Amino acid sequence: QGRVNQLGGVFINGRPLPNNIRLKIVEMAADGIRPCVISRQLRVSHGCVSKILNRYQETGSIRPGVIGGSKPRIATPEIENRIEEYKRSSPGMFSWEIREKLIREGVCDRSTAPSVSAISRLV
DNA sequence: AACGTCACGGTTGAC
DNA sequence: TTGTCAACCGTGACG
Repeated sequence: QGRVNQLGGVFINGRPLPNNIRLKIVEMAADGIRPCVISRQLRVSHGCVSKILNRYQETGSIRPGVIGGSKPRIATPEIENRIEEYKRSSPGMFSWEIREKLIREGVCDRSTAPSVSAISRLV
């Protein structure tokens, strides 16, 4: 649902500014226009202008960050939780040792056991 | 008067 | 299939 900000600029709460506006903020910055002017001219909150400008400097892109989705779980299951729970053995507790404890405890099978390398990555 | 930073109420999508 | 949840969003306000 489209809404209006204090400066009279249209925006959708939760969603990124449309590309046409993002593109314009950057064009203006390249023209030597001060950020505060871009704010009043385009009617975008200055906090937003600042963000988009700082991001263009870091990433070199107009496009917004990646929204939504689940981080890839290569080392999937509650197993990950069990590996963190092994915070009592922690120091000295080798990567391969963890794999063995995961098997005799019941949480993991011999066929479905994570490689010690993967556990190193997770730990 | 300019602008860096962040809580807030919000939406999204990979698994 | 439907739902969970951590990633991001822009505004508005503070310093």
